[PDB]
Amino acid sequence: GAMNSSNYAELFNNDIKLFVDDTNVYRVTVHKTFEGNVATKAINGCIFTLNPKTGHLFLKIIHTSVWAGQKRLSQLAKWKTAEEVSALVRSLPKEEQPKQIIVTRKAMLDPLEVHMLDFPNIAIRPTELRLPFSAAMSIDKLSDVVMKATEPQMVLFNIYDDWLDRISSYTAFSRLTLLLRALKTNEESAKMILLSDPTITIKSYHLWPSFTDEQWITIESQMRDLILTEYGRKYNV
Amino acid sequence: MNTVPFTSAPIEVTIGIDQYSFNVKENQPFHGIKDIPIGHVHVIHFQHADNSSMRYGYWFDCRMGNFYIQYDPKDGLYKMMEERDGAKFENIVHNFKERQMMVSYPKIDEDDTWYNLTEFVQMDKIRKIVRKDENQFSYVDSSMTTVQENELSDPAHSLNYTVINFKSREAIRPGHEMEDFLDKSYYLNTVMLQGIFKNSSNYFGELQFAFLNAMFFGNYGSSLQWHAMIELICSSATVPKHMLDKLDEILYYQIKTLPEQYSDILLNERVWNICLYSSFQKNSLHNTEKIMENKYPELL
Ligand SMILES: CCNC(=O)CN[C@@H](C)c1ccc(F)cc1F
Ligand SMILES: CCNC(=O)CN[C@H](C)c1ccc(F)cc1F
Repeated sequence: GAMNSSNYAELFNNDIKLFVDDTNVYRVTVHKTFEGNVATKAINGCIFTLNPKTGHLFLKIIHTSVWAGQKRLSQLAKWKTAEEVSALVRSLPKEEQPKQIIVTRKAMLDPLEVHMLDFPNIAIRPTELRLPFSAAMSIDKLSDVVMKATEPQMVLFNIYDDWLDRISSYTAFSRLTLLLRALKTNEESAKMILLSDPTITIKSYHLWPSFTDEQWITIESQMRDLILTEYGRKYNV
Repeated sequence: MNTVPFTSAPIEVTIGIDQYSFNVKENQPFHGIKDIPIGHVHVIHFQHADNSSMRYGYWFDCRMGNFYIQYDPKDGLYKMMEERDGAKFENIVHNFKERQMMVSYPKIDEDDTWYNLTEFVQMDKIRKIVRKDENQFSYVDSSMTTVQENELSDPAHSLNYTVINFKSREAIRPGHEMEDFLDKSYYLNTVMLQGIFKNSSNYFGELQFAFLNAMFFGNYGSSLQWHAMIELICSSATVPKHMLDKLDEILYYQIKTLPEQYSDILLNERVWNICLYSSFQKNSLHNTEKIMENKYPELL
């Protein structure tokens, strides 16, 4: 059934699993028309499909042309997500296919189940965790590849950079979730924290800066402070 | 007008015959039901006074044989049997009519309720859902499970309703996942009607039989089947207009006959609200929506 705080270490066992987040698939700006009505204009989106044990991120870029002439786009976006996830699974060798797919939003359950009927042995699960994967478009390199895309495209990343050389996947996922939660609560402050010191760089093949172990402890502490603050600033506490 | 003779009534029992029921006391001089209308299937059903657990009964059509009931003290139930000696049977029914030991099927002349509940129900289709080929009548009880319930444990005692599953390869054409899931017309019209049932009359017959088993025996898998067959039609954007008009009549009479005190367990809130207010057919079931809103506004 659902994945929650009780069964959290399951994410880091040796059964292949993927999280799927659809929150950035259908993205729009809302604007006024010459007549004073309101309209939307789509911008490119992405499906965020992540193996939490290895850090592998299958980032399927959703180009605005897929919405041309279609109705009920928010509903279609869920089915398009499920179609692309199913296509990804079918493209992987059998030994690389997931045994579980965890959707971050429960409205993805029926679309993914129907698209995966050919895979009765892959479990489709919801979660009770409020995971911050919507903030993936606050990662500069990810936002850049999405906004520049001129056609549908899949781009593969490791969202943990090289962290798994020095830390476990539990610790790496916890660091990722902290970073993304911070970027979601106050993107400007979060990004200042990450890029304040100019002597720490992001390698060309990485997404995050090359912090030493000690600097990561300091960074992580700064991000917790932010989340607690903003939580004060918000509820006035 | 046909007759079902009872050898005797050795245990106190409530006997129902279609929508009617009468109370028989232990060893009361009870010898059957006469004046049963010809042309319809019928059900004769039983609830013992001492153990209201297990309602059970028999679907039959008196055109197919001469049937009687006799109490078996070993298996502890009233059993339907066929009498092959027409001479003996006609003689027995006569002697019993003379002594006024049989109750008369109490139908009001104006009343079309039983016809309206069984319009499409045929004994031959009942006998394919309830498989016991050596008898011309069919036993059903409260506890019998359906084939679909058994997939999720005695096959001989199962209700072989047609399996309906909205998240199945049968229901979903490869490449039409969203389309077929959100509009079930291909599963209704091509898979079920053209492929399995052959026509809408057979579909409606099974739907009507499922409802009646739910209502008379509290058979849970039959209630599930009834609602699934309703939901399949309501969730189809494309349904022949004659089928929608007939469904409205069918459901109207089912809702009219449903005991008020059983509506809480026999009606699924989700299905009815979806069907009457959200589905493609939300504006096609006028009679059913009107009786539901006036009789069971709470559920909605
Ligand atoms: C061989 C023993 N079996 C029978 O006599 C079964 N015959 C039925 C028609 C019957 C018999 C006696 C009754 F009082 C009432 C009946 F309905
Ligand atoms: C209008 C009456 N309706 C009923 O259910 C109750 N009428 C009595 C009890 C009755 C029922 C069935 C029967 F075959 C013979 C009967 F006298």
